[PDB]
Amino acid sequence: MEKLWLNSADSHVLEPDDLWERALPAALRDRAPRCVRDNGRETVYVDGQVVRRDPLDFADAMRPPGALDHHIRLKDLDDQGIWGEVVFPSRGLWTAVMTDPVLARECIKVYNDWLKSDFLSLSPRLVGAAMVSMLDTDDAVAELRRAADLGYQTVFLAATPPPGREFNMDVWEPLWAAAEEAGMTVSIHIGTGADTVVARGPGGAVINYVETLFPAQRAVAQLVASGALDRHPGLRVLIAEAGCAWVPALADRMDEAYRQHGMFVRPKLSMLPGELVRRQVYASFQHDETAIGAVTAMNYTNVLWGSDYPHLEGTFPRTQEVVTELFAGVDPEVRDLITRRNFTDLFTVPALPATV
Amino acid sequence: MEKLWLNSADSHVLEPDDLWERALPAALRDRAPRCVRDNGRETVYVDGQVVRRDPLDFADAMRPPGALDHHIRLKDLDDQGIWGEVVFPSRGLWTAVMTDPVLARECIKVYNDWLKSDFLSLSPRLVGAAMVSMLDTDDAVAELRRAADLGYQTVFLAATPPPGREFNMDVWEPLWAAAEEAGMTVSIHIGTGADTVVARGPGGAVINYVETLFPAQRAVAQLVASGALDRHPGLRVLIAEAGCAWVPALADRMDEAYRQHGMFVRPKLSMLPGELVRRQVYASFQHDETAIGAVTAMNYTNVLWGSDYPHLEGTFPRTQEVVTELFAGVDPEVRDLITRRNFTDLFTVPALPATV
Ligand SMILES: C=C1C[C@]23CC[C@H]1C[C@H]2[C@]1(C)CCC[C@@](C)(C(=O)SCCNC(=O)CCNC(=O)[C@H](O)C(C)(C)COP(=O)(O)O)[C@H]1C[C@H]3O
Ligand SMILES: [Mn+2]
Ligand SMILES: [Mn+2]
Ligand SMILES: [Mn+2]
Ligand SMILES: [Mn+2]
Ligand SMILES: [Mn+2]
Repeated sequence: MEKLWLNSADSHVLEPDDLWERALPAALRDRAPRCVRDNGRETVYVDGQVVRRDPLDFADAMRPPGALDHHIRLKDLDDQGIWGEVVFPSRGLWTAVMTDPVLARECIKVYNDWLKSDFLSLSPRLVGAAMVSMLDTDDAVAELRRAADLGYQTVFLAATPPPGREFNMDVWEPLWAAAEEAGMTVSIHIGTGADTVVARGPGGAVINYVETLFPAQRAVAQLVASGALDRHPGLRVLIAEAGCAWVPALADRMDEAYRQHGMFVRPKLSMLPGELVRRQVYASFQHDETAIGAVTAMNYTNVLWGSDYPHLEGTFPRTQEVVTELFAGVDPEVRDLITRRNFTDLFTVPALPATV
Repeated sequence: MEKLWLNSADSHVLEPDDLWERALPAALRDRAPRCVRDNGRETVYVDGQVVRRDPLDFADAMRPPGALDHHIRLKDLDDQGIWGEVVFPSRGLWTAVMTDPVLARECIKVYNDWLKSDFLSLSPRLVGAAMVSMLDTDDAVAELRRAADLGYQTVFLAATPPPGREFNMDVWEPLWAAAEEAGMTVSIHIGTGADTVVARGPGGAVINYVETLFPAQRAVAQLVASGALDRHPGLRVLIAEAGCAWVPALADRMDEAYRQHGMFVRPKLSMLPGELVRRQVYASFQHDETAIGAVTAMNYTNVLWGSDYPHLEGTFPRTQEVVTELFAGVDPEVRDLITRRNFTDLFTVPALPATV
């Protein structure tokens, strides 16, 4: 009771520099994501493409020792008063901008085996997101099925899929089925599948942070409007790291178009966009007070807190100071929904007593 | 079963077919916007370009008489219970996709002259939005000042500005300064400027209605992050026809970036993005319940209601029934703020006679 015990729907693991070096067949090794550290600069390379350049200050700001040592991660969880934590890739996210299905498939296979055998094995508190090919449905289905057998509870998809593979297209249907069948949550994490540095004028850093929402919103719109959620009532989707309050907003906007633009709408839905969102679309946030508002005043109950451990955008190391001010004066049942119960609906971890 | 007086922050006027033909030199008059309704299709010509080619339901997408007859429209106000109403262009919006600064400047003049002479003359319950050039700053300032001497209260800007004229750019500063001086509200209406992203697959109607939000969210982010509003505390902005609940969501999103990515953030603001949003950014809606949650639960008081007469996505003929459903068991001080007082803070109309 001397801490508020949280479940985090969002965090990242830094992969071993040599993950793909050691594990891939030799024909693919050089093409895997690798990095050069020189001057103040870390340049990431993927399959003959510079994909990212950061200064070492910011690169290493996201690299506290818990981001590397999984034994320190757990000590940081305890320290933050965090129990459950979903873990998303860092380096493996660049699989989502690969143009070669074979390279992407094999890199993903390597990541999924490492994450389960060398990280998730340390504690049942850690729930892992398995990657699945953004490029080929048969590769993604095969990997999700293989990941389920291994006991994975959720797959990661990039917010921006490859060209012609928008989330409303038929190509995704076999994956939505497999995911529904397997009981498996689809986690779409923002800032992935495309270049995140879109704006370069005055206000660039705030503009770009905003630009990452558009694919998230687009993704919900494509999954609702296409009927994908409607055909798969068991399929539940987590928009991770997008904030929350835009989700009921978008529920209203798709309802207006469904009702007033009825005559141009294809396909028809068994219920309204708003109902599909409120049933099956979850979303995570770190600091956003609007996230409570969406629950109390907009009937959007699918809100989950996340540390985004250990990015700057996240709460670490001030998790307790942050959640304490957010939920200062807030109904205990809503603090519990947002911080604990929505998590345990999506993900299985050992149950804290809700009594303590 | 009694009605209630509302102000409306969004509606449109259909300009005369011959509007620019009759008023422009030879070098010009053939290149101004031409709508053509024929064979179940709506086609729009601008400066040699087909800028739209949309299907029409010759059955269930039929236009209200009052769009086609400006005296049937004022009857439609009285019937719908609407006192003040902001009026935006229809065909005139096409000046914002124009590439020729001369065609744009001169069409804007023809429009601002006509709308005052022949439409706003009908009733001072009408608040006209004057167009100003999206292409040249000197020409945008000229026409704003001219429109102000003419008594215009607000200038229309397109959501998507021309390439290289993003709203974070220094090219707009003269126009912001002039808008503040003039005491003129800046109204950014959505679904205007060069068509950004058209979706083509399943759910296209619903996806395309969501797509038009992104230019608006982007526009607010550009104006907040760039210091435009911070440097101009008397400049006010209305986002017309985008809904509302995403605005506090975007305040939070921008505060997370401002606080957690302070090192990347240029320029600095005198107060947080969310403060500038809550102080200077207004947003309109027609049907969206979340618009009330934004006021009651997210401390966003800059919500206005609009009819969006005569568009399908508007409330006609059910304005009163819609507004009755929305405000059922809602503090009438909030009904008053959203339906009347925000309107009278932005706009001047004749005093509404008291009832009982
Ligand atoms: C492990 C990673 C994954 C990922 C990409 C590389 C790293 C890390 C994160 C990060 C990126 C982590 C911040 C969250 C998130 C979701 C974003 O995308 S936030 C948007 C990007 N923000 C930034 O790059 C930092 C702010 N800086 C900028 O915006 C620009 O560098 C500039 C300030 C405009 C300078 O340009 P210039 O005008 O001076 O020429 C992720 C995406 C994720 O895929
Ligand atoms: Mn994250
Ligand atoms: Mn992050
Ligand atoms: Mn004909
Ligand atoms: Mn409108
Ligand atoms: Mn409209």
